[PDB]
Amino acid sequence: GIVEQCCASVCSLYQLENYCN
Amino acid sequence: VNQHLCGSHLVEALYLVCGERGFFYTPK
Ligand SMILES: [Cu+2]
Repeated sequence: GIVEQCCASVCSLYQLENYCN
Repeated sequence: VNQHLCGSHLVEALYLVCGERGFFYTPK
């Protein structure tokens, strides 16, 4: 998931919006 | 820009992006 991809790879702030309530 | 975010730095970015809306931090 994103916790994994942001750290092991890279992620965008736009991908991070998926995790907002 | 793309981000390299591990540990507490990811939670910081989630807080920035979501602010008032809140967010779930759900690793595996
Ligand atoms: Cu650090």
